[PDB]
Amino acid sequence: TTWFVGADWLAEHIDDPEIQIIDARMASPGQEDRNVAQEYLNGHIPGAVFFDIEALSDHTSPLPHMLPRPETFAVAMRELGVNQDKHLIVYDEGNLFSAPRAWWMLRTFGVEKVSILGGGLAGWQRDDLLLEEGAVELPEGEFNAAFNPEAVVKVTDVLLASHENTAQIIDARPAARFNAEVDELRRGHIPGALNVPWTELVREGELKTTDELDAIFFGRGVSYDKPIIVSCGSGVTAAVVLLALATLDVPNVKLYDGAWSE
Repeated sequence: TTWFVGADWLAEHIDDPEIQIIDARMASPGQEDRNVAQEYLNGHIPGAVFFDIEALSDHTSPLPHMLPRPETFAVAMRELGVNQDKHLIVYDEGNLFSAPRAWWMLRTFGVEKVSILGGGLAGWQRDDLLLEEGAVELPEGEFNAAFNPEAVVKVTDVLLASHENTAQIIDARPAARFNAEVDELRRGHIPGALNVPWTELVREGELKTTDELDAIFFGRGVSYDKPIIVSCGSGVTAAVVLLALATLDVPNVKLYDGAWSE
């Protein structure tokens, strides 16, 4: 199974009404030197509305990029004019750093069909398709509160897993960050956590090949025999490991949104 779509196809459907494009680009933290929103205005796919993962996080939380309430989301999604019942196509810069997160929230919050644009934006320009400028203003889109609990685990449920190694806990952070201590656990990671740098599943704006993934996981100490939980640390890359496993058809993979009440 593949969750991506090529530019060639997206272009041949740029006008298709059952489709809607979502620009999910965003800066990596430690880069408040960027203005992702602006960039969007300066250039973006035609029809794409800005999905600001940053301004969609629960700000109440001490921890970053926390999932928002199902209603706070439904508001945002409605102003932003996104329609919960169309086939959504998500995309980011081309680094596949945040499209997975966006894709995941949209499904976690009730959108049945959601795909990611292969190669993201950079792949789009490479195919020499033009951009569109300025803010997009569509009407309010149909989108009411919905939520799929089976997508997330609690701090509690992760406590068990980690305790009796009943579920494998994966860390998407990059090696160099897995053992330092610059985020807030053992050496910065959950006890028993297996490190799987998301970057190793990415090949220019999209996931490697089934086999390439199958191998990366195997050589990282991951079996498909017990369940997998992926925790969020690098802020948002976690979703990439999720997507990569979903592509391998692994079932019930859950995202550990971080340690916060409820």
